[PDB]
Amino acid sequence: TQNINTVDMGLGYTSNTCVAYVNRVRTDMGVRVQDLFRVFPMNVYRHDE
Amino acid sequence: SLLHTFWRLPVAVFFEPHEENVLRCPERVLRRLLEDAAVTMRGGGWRED
Amino acid sequence: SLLHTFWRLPVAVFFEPHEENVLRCPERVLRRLLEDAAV
Repeated sequence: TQNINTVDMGLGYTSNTCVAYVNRVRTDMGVRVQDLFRVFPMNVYRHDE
Repeated sequence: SLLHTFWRLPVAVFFEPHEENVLRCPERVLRRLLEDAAVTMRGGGWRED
Repeated sequence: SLLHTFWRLPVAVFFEPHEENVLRCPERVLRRLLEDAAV
């Protein structure tokens, strides 16, 4: 192991980042709607038919 | 936490099969209703004519 | 008329449709089938 210790050396935000490039998408940008039955697997109706 | 409805198992009192669980028959009424049918289906109507 | 079963206390079931179902018509369907077998 190696215990390292970092202490900040700046009042303002000394390190900037930006969303710059985009390669692909993991999702499909699709419209296949999720089902309410799996996210609530206990609720049913009263009458069995 | 109010009166909601869920999926309970349908409780129904049944009977698992055995070797000596008998279905009793009414003798003096149903066998005597079968008597006239048994004596009237012997004579004639053999499906060979 | 009523049958004689061995296990005197009746059993709760899982109600598997994988097994055989158990004579599940109520008294309305029994009386209606009595009328249909009659007429």
